[PDB]
Amino acid sequence: ATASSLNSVKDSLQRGQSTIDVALAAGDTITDLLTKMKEKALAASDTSLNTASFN
Amino acid sequence: ALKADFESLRDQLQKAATNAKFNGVSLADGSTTKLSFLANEDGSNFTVTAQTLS
Repeated sequence: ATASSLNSVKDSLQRGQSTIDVALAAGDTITDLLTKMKEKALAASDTSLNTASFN
Repeated sequence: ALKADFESLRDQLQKAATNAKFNGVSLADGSTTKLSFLANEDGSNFTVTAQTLS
C-alpha cells in the first residue's frame, strides 16, 4: 500500500515542476521588459532631448 | 557707410547665434545653462556647460 501510494507523490512533484517551468517562461519576458524599461528611462534622463523624444 | 555695415554685421551675428541649435536644444543661444549627457549605466552625467554666443 505504501509503494502504491508513492505514485501520487511522484505525480505531485511532476506537477510542481511543470508549474515552476511556466513561471520561468513568464519570468523571461518579464525580465526582458524590465531591461527595455530601464533603457527607456535611462535614455529619458538626458536633458538634451526635445519634448517629442521624451514623449 | 561703415556704421551701416557695422549694424548689418551685428544683426547677422545675432541671427547666426539664434540659429545655432540641434533638434530644439543648443549650447550657444543661451537658452540653457548646461546639458547633462549620460556617462554610465547608473545615470551619472557628463556635464557640458553652455557657452552663449548671442
